[PDB]
Amino acid sequence: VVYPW
Amino acid sequence: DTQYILPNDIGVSSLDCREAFRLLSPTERLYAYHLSRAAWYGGLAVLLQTSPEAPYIYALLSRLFRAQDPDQLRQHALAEGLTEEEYQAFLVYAAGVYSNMGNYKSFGDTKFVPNLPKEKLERVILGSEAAQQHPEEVRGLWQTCGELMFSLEPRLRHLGLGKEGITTYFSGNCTMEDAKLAQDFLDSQNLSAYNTRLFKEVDGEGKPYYEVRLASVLGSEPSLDSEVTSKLKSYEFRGSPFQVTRGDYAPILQKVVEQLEKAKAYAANSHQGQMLAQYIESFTQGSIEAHKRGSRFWIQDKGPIVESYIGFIESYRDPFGSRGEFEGFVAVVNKAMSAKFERLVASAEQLLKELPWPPTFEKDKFLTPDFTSLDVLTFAGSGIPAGINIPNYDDLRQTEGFKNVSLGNVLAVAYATQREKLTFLEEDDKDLYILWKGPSFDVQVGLHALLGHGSGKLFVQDEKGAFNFDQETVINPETGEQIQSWYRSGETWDSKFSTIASSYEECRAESVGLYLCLHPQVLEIFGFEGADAEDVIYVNWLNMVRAGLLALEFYTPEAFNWRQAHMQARFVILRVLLEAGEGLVTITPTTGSDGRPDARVRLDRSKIRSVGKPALERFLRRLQVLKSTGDVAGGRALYEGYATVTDAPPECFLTLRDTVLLRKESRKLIVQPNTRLEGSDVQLLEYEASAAGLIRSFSERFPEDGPELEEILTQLATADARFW
Repeated sequence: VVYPW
Repeated sequence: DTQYILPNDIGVSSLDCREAFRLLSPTERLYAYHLSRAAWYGGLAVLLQTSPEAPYIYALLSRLFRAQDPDQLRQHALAEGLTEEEYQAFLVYAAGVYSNMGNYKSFGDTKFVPNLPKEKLERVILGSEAAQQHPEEVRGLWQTCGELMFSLEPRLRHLGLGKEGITTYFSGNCTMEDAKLAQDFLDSQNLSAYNTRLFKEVDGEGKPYYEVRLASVLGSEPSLDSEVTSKLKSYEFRGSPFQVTRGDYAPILQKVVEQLEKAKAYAANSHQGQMLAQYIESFTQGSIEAHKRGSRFWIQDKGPIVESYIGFIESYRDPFGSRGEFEGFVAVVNKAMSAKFERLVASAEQLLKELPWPPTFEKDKFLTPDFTSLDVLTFAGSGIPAGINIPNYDDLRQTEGFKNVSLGNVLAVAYATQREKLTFLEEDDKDLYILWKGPSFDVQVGLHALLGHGSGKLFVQDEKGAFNFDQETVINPETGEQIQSWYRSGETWDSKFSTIASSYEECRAESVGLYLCLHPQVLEIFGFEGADAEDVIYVNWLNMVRAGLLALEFYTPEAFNWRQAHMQARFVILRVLLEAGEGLVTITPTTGSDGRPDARVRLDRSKIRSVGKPALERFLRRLQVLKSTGDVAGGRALYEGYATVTDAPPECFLTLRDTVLLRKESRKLIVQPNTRLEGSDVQLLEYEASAAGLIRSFSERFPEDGPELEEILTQLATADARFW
């Protein structure tokens, strides 16, 4: 799972 | 109109790795070098995973820039009658396609086309130096793609199932029902969908026949042996003929495993080599279990100097939500910046007890996740994230562990967005936003990954009636009764919640982020206190409410469809805060100093703790409960309630959307370096931050096999061409 900028 | 092109002036930044490279021992460098190569190779698969024409476009472009660089090709283009500005649009498109590994945007899942006339571009192409050395292939590529390169027909405008949109995870004739029937087949067979695709063929009667194809080097041919091999055969499921096969991306995965095995030689320990071993098995046999096994070792390997990962990981871009997009990355740990994050892990066990659910809904163990700050050498795929929580297999997550990464050089790359580019904020918020945004970012990233994704337990039942919780004595705080819902064997977070799964989970994670940033220990660990901490808290919230308005550009009203999962989540959190009322947040439409429609978001800081906190706590509780018990009817009703975009007052979100669209700003493109072997010594190559430099960075990406890779993508593409 990702946290985008 | 501006939605379907990239503007000539679009930002470009260069990721900075030099000092992180300098830290590496001669061996670590060769390990990283062979790992980057594997990553970059597999990254090309993302193309077949984007659009039907994407492979062709990449081959067309790479052939152009092999023969002529952007400055040499310019000379030709301008002799052909293009204006410098038209040529620039071409570069930007080329850069965008390279950047996305396709012609649809990674953030927003929308098609983009060249911003210059078609007949013009054709001139730049057919008359190019590349067209002279190989007229056959160049004219054959432009014939198979260029039409689709420019086509904006409404059904081509966004990714998706059915006739609404474009997807390569499925044959063109597939719909939502097909995907659901497939999902059910894969579950009963205990087979993961991460690495598969669904192709559907129909007879003259019109009877559907399904091929579930797994990714692997080995065809369905006479294999070695495996948990996969026993599954290659025909089945019948609920009246539908099913065939399970493999060989997808075979010649690409072959290059990958070649490089992983080279990397194995330079491995720093036994955990690294054991995971690579299992990785090779996974990509060779198409075995996802072999990936899980490899991930287990990789979790065991703690505080390496060079961190990495590869595989089919994130399910974001699968319309249905179960299928992963290939990605890989290679990074250098930063010890300094990793200090804070270890303080965070030390106190995490403590902080979990602040979350609004019982210990019965929290994982039984709480192993230590090993949070670290990395400097990305290579990130291959649709795009680069800020932070990551891996792996994505939940059984491992709660029985074994997981890792958290903050990529400090991706953060550093966006401190950007100058004051005039800050939309919908009053002058005074602009000042705070500009000051505290960066620091506010480090915090949200940490809490998000560690406490957001790393919290919560799922209630499971295996082949027997055995539960991983205590059935009789566990009380659901909402129902005041026993637990009536849980996951069975074969069931996953993604299979059950499907379409909303990736976003719903992201909403939960960012909510704990907002919730726990209020705690003073969390903030002091990042080094803030007093009249600093309260400013970063504020901006974190101001940032969230603002992003929930900007989120509107990613909604498609006609289809009632969200195109980006992080943006949908942020809109939901915005709505939960609005619904709380009491003056916490207001959206006031206004007029811009430029005369056009504008708006202002206002956040009242004195009410964050008195109003906001209670609202989020209530929300979080409902989220976890429905996730743990895996209650889909409830889970969907809750989430699609808040995710509904309407014109209801005072907000009028549909109308607002138009102002958002008008004021939108296009996301910057990032350039990555190349590692070259001189022989024993390896070196790092850097590029200008512009469309041209990003093109060159790809031009020099594959010096050995570039022409072969192209033809490989080309043939992989025409083989399956009958499906779209």
